[PDB]
Amino acid sequence: DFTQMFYNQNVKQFWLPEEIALNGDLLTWKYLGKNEQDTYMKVLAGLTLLDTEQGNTGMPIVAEHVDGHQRKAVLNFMAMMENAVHAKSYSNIFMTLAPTETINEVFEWVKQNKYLQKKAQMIVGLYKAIQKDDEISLFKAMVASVYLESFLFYSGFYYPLYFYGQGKLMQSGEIINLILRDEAIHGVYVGLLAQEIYNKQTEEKKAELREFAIDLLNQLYENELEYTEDLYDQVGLSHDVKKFIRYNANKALMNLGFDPYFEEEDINPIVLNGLTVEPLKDDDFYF
Amino acid sequence: DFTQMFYNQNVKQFWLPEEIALNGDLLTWKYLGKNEQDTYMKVLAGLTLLDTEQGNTGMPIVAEHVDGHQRKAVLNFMAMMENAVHAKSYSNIFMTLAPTETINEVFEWVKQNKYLQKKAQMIVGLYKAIQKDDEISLFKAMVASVYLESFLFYSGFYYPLYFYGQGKLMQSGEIINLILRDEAIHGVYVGLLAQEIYNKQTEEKKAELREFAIDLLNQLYENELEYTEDLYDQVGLSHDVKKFIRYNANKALMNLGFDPYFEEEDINPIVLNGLTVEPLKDDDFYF
Amino acid sequence: VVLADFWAPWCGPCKMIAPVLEELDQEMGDKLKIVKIDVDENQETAGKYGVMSIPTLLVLKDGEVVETSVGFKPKEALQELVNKHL
Amino acid sequence: VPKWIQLNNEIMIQKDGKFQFDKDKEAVHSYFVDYINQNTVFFHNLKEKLDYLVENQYYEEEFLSLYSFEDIKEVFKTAYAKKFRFPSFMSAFKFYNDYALKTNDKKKILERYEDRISIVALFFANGDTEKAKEYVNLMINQEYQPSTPTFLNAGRKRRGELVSCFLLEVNDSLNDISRAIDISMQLSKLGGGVSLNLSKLRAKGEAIKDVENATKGVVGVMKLLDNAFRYADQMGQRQGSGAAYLNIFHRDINDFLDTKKISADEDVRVKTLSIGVVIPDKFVELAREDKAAYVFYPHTIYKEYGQHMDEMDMNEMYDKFVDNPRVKKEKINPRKLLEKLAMLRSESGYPYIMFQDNVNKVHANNHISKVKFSNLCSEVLQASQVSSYTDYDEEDEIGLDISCNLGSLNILNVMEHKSIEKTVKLATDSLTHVSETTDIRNAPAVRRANKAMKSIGLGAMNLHGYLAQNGIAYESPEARDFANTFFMMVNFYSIQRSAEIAKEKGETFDQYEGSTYATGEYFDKYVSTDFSPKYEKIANLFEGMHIPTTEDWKKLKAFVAEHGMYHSYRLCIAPTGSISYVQSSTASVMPIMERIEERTYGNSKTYYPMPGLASNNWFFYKEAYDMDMFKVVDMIATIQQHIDQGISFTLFLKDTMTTRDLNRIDLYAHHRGIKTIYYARTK
Amino acid sequence: VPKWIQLNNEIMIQKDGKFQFDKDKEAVHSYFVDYINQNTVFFHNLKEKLDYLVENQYYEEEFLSLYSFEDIKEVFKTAYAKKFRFPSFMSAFKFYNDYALKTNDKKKILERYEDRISIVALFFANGDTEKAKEYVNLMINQEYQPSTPTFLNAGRKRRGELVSCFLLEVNDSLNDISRAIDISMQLSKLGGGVSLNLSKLRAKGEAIKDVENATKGVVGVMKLLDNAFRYADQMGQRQGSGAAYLNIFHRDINDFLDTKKISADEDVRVKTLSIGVVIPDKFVELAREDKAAYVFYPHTIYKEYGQHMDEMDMNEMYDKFVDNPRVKKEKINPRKLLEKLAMLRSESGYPYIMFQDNVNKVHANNHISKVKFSNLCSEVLQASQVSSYTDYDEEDEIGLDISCNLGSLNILNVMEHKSIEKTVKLATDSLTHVSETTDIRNAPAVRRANKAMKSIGLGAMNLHGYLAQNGIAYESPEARDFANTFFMMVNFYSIQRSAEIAKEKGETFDQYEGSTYATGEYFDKYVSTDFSPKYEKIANLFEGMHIPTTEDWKKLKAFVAEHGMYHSYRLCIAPTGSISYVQSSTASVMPIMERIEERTYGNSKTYYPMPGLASNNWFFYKEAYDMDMFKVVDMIATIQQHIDQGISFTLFLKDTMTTRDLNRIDLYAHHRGIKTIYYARTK
Ligand SMILES: [Mg+2]
Ligand SMILES: [Mg+2]
Ligand SMILES: [Mn+2]
Ligand SMILES: [Mn+2]
Ligand SMILES: [Mn+2]
Ligand SMILES: [Mn+2]
Repeated sequence: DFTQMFYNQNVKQFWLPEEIALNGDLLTWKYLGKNEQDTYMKVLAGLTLLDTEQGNTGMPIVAEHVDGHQRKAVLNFMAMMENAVHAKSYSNIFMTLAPTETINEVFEWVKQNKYLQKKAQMIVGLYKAIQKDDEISLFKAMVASVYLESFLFYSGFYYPLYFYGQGKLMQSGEIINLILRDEAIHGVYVGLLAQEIYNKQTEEKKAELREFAIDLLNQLYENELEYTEDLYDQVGLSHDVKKFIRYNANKALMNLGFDPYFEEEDINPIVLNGLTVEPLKDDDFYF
Repeated sequence: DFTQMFYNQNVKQFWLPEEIALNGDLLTWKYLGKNEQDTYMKVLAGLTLLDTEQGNTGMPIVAEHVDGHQRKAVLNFMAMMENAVHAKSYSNIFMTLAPTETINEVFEWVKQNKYLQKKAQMIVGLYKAIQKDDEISLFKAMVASVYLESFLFYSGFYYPLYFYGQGKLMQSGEIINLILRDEAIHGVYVGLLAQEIYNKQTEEKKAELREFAIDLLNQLYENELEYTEDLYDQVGLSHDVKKFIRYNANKALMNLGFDPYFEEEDINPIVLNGLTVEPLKDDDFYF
Repeated sequence: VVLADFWAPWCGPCKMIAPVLEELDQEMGDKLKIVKIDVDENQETAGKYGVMSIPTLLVLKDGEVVETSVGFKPKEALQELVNKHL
Repeated sequence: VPKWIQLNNEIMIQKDGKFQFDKDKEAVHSYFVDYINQNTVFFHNLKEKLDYLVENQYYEEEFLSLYSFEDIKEVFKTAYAKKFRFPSFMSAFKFYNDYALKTNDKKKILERYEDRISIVALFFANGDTEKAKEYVNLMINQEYQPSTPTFLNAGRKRRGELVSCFLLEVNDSLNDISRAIDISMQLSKLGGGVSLNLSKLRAKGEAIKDVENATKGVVGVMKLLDNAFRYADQMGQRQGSGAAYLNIFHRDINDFLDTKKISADEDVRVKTLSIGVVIPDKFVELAREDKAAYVFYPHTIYKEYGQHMDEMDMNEMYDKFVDNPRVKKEKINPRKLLEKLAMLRSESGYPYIMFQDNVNKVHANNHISKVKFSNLCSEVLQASQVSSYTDYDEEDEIGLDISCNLGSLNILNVMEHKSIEKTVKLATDSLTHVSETTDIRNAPAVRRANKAMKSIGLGAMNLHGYLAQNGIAYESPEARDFANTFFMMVNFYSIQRSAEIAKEKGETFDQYEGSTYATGEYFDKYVSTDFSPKYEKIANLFEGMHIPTTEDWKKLKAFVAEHGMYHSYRLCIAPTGSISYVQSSTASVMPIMERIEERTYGNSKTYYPMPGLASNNWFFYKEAYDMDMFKVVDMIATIQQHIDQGISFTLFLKDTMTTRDLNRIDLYAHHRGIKTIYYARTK
Repeated sequence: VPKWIQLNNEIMIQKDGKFQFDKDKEAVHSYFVDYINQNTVFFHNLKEKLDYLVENQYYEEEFLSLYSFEDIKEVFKTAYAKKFRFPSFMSAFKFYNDYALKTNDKKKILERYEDRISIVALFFANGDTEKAKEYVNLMINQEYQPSTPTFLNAGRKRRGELVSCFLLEVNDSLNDISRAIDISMQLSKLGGGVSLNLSKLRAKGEAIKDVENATKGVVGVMKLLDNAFRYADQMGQRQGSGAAYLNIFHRDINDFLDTKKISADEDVRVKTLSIGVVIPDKFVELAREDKAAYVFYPHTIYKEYGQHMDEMDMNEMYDKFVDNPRVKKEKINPRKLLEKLAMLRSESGYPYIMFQDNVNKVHANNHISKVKFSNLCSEVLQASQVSSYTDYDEEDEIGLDISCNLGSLNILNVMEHKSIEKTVKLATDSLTHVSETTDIRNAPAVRRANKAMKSIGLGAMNLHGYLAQNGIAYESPEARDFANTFFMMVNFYSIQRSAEIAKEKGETFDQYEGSTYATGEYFDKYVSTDFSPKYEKIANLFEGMHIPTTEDWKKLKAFVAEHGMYHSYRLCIAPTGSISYVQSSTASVMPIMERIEERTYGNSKTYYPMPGLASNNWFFYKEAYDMDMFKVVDMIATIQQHIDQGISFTLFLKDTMTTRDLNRIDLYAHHRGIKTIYYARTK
């Protein structure tokens, strides 16, 4: 009942980072403190890693196991967006704002950062555990994918949105909003596929799947807290970002057909502001 | 040396089925004989069936085994074009020209056809034989992929190009020309990835891979001749189609860095109308 | 019996054959003479023997060319080539 | 497949392990008998042929009118008295495909080789029957080859110009830029290659009449000139080839170089504009010492000093520019820029490296102007003055723009005939005639410099062919000794003929008195150093020929002082890549790229063995890529010391060598006195 | 956000269901008090300000030297005596961001509105104090608005040209094309847009000196012109804008249109070159009967008949061309070409459609030349003669090239003051002064035609604003009646002022005697038809103003016959763009695109309601896209019959309306007498 409308929405949202000129951010970037620039680079690098694996591994593997040519076409399109559009856009931003050495250093930093490695290990592990014709392993990977789309990106998205909302780094911010617009529909779509599998189960099996989903969310959440503190303490925003990731965790759960898990909190209003060829006939020549 | 350049060329060639209005083809379709309509339907179904294998297996399997983030992104983009753009385009052409019952029957016929099946299963067999961390099996699959993209499609493309060059079925011919233009670049790109593997091999292993490629080409070519007579004798075109197959076989070989196999021939004019930085270390300024 | 090697300093395959000829001289140098001629400095001899690529190995017996081998050859293949004429 | 091509295809079919080089003569015989004679229209007599060609707008009636018909008939007879036979199939194929006159439908051949030669000789002589027969003997013996424009268009009505190349000085104004575009299109319409000096153009981000940061730099002018050459591309017969030259101390040097990058966007990328870089000795000094260098904004220098940046001495004015707060500049790394040059040459063959101080240290006409740039082939190094094109209805200050009339000596045929003196003098006379008869109404500066400078280009070719056919390795010291002696004799006889022409006409080139020829500074190394061969093998080649000694050079110096010099420039070695086939000669003084060239003309491959290639001289015909580029630099520097203009020096590199090897070759060329470097060919 | 911008954003904040339109005046007050009054340089007296501006090269000294300081002070007092207040924030923002003079560092503001107006008036008067005060009253009442070049650059040293347009005739030669490129760049550096007629250029595949298939067509010339305009980008502050016009019967018309296709490759596509298509009545006739049409090669026609294709009446010579075997052509489908035009305008808004016979049916100066092409804004329609630019040191044959001396009447303020006559006459005098003081040295034909034809353009703006603020719908017949009366009055007084200037100077425009003004044929419909309002409501709008009658037109015709006419052309309705904000007016005579304009400036979103918009006249301010395009065509044709030149007529199309609807609008415009169609704006 939904794939065709998602197909149409995905293809009509098609974009390339080159459509957005980035030289306009040069001055507002120059004006940020060293702490702010550091957090910003690292945040986008963490996002780049997530999209790299979502494009290389997550979306293609889910596409392989989901039945139906139209469902596969949507998932293939989403995969392309992840690595050919999203992951690449971050390099466009980096190449504009930062010198090569700072770019090299931040990519080295992703490789050695323990929270980023842990979250990649956990998510990619679940993708690679999918067994052919085994719907339960597929469900588990789809939960992981929804958590990546609708929860994990958001510790990263906070900062570009926070600047966009203050009228700073608005070209980079425009790119990020386009990425976010895509991930929102990706999270909903994968969520609907996960619910299909969940709804086939006995009540006993469903109870176990909810346990899996909640245990996984909590494990990812605890790691994301440490990641958030590590990045944002130097810019004074860790508590604010934490509220934002909890907000988005609830959206991820909802995409999976589950009740919200965290209590509602006031999000920084700055971040909220950051969001024919008809031929002629003989009678057209006389009036 | 080449992936970013191909990335650029691929994304700038992006297109969607909806861009070409198909209904005006009915004004020339109605004037074709039964044999012409039959051949066109059968050719179209042949292309559709082969392209589906490439979208579901060929491109995604190569993307899976190739190392490199940028290569995986380009390959993902190509897989997207197969599944999201090409497949929808072929379906659109069919739905415009034939009623539902006729489409189902043509696909039943072509699905049972000996020459279409022989080539489809030969290609798919090589994709299924790729082994993790074995570059020889990957190379063999890449050869199969290049043969599909740059050679096997062309016994089929001949007919739409033949009409397109005569002013018949111009809307569907425009679509086919866009598809063909994508397959050409797909073949060249996968060809470069195959040459990379080939160049890493010993001289004895190279000679062995050359023998594999020529042997495979021979098997496919002999089946193409039979496929060609089966479809085109009823419309009197087989002689010219055979010249077009050999010409495209030579292009496929050149994509794989090999010499042409067949002597140069002229092509039907109607179809033609349709178609190491080392830093200066001082002591180098003194001699 | 003489193995004459027509070579040049810029020829990559000619650099690969050099150690093979040194091993061959150690094993067979009592029955085989090995002669090297640089075709960059000695064009008249290269022209006289029609040598029109490098490395070109000529087996000579008592001044006459009895066998000709073009391109790189491993030691065992050079031993087989020379042993026919010993 | 044609019979001649199939017989030519038998060259590589080796029988008995040897190439069938004798099949090329069979190939040319088959070519003639089966295509050329059959497709050549024949007339009952020469009178009918000349009447038909004049009446059908094939020949100019003016140049044939100075001779009575008996004189023209006897010139043709002495052209056919040689009974010239092409030695290779490719020679005849190239001639009858590129230069032989054909009918308006391009279906029948109107001109033989002996008719093209006769017509060109009659054009050269200009009313002299004996001189026409001398030119006929010169060309039918293939001792001297007029440039492709001259050979193809002499005496023809459907012709462009006889000048092979033009060099334009572009001044720093919109009027001058628009006029430069106009002149570039006009001269490309004439068929000649155009080289433009963009070093006077002010840098990107400069001020236009108190409006600061308004200029697009020289790159906008490159885009304009590129589209001008694309538009005036000789209708598609051959794509319009233009050249842009910029000093390495221009601020836009990186933007100028980025035009040839593959990664460069289409908004900054040029496609028909060859790029050349002018490197003063100051840049090499800065790169050697690793000091950070500065590229300057030309308009700031013009405002501060009143002279353009390329008009001043870089070695003297660099420190003054750097210490001048009013001269805007940006800091660059000269070694990084050299590495960028090397990588650009490796990836695309551009830019043309021109060592300005290597040109001007031995430049005879530095009083007129320093040589600020070269031609499209990086071999025409002449003094030029920029033209100040003013507004409409305002008189323009016309300067000197270089026009180069080219001609090539076949070293093999010149040496085998023992006729260095006569060939050089006749070639000088022919080039003087070409310069005189050439007028260009749409280029005031080119026309003015042609009338005043009277500069000609007498090149040479088949150096490697002559050396290999004489058992001399191109890299051997004997080859350099022969080049030294031969080109010293060529320079001696060119200077002697120029002085004789100045005596006969009573006039020298404009501003001759300030040149080193008048002061005698040009002949210092000739009256001090003896250039006779040091090897007995080389000296035996010049047997029967009078090698100019020190006393002869002193006599020539006195003669030049007394009578002057008619030509400002006489010798320049062009690549001559097209006419080399017809003359059965290796291109330029460059070493051969391939022993047997593989060429595809149609659906058939046509192999061309090198002139005189055989089994006995196979390894003397060493391919240029396998040769040490330092030895080739040594050879060219030996030749260059006897050439007043430049030499089209192409660098033949292997894929194994890096950008550091290319930089080492460039710096060795600069150190050895090489004036210009043409191309970096990679195998 | 700034206080004024924040107050401006309260326009869209709706309270009680109504827009807060009164917040806009608060926005002007906040803008001035917080930004302008703080950042305007204030001097102790006008003398110090004038000395500072002339000394610092902000003003020219020559025009201020014609007045004593007492006269200048009185003029400035007259400007400030009005106490002009901007009624919308966007008006002040536009003036003080674009047209107000700023310091060289752009930090401060040197000119107020009353200062720029005073300087422009002092420039216009040329030494006359009373005339300067009259101009000050005219402009501070906002009755007349000098064009953007004239208003911006009048009396300023750092300027371009006061001329808005340049219409260049390009002859069929390489010299003429090179001169076209040169003149295009030299006029783009002056600021004005340049339009070129390319119909004389021979098509692709034509012969260049008897060699066939040599030309690359007009597309190569468009490439050259596009890169020339890109190079002359006026610092990049305003990109170089240029137009190219081609007759629809030109062979290259399909390739001419193919360059505006989005799918067109970069090897054919032009970006900075707007394109226009000139459609004679013959093409419309051929399309109407659905008979095969022919596009002709211009050079074959020139060879056969000795005249250019666009100098011959195609309605008469089309059959002669078709039955002429020596004229080359290819069959085309005129209806397919019309559909191609419609889809090209739907996709990109190009080309401009010029109905040549509609222009020339009522063209007064057909004896001088027929109107072959229009300007970049597709509203100037003047006689032009091609210039034969010959080779260097040869005298060139200079023709006539058109230039814009533009000025706009504010219909609202003109009719509120009941001063149609005074405003039209003063505007005509100012435009005459602008034309006389224009002396362009690098464009010979432009200068010659400016001196000879003395053509000016007097447009009108705020038509829709006046109609909506007076309770008249734009499509209503009362609006057309008002436009008829108003523009007949404007034409009457423009002709009267031109005749008065001719009488007072003793000279007319060149070749006036052959014009329909001298023969009296122009005044036929004016002495035979009464243009007084037919509606009582409309007639009340003109109360207190003497509407010219048939007898008054007869007296004017007699006066013109006796005394002549100074201007060849007087009236042309420009689009009136960014300067329409400053005058608080709707753009041109076009209907408003949107009731409230949503504009982005920096990081702020600014809203501009059209002037006089409120609750009572909300539905009178109907959006242009909502209007019936046929009734807009009726309105423009009613205006067009009183404008001797054209009108910049932009088509406002809905997304749902197909190419057949656009073609119907185009054919109805052709049928109703519309001369030019500017743009196809699709919503
Ligand atoms: Mg100047
Ligand atoms: Mg002409
Ligand atoms: Mn993503
Ligand atoms: Mn996603
Ligand atoms: Mn496909
Ligand atoms: Mn494909």
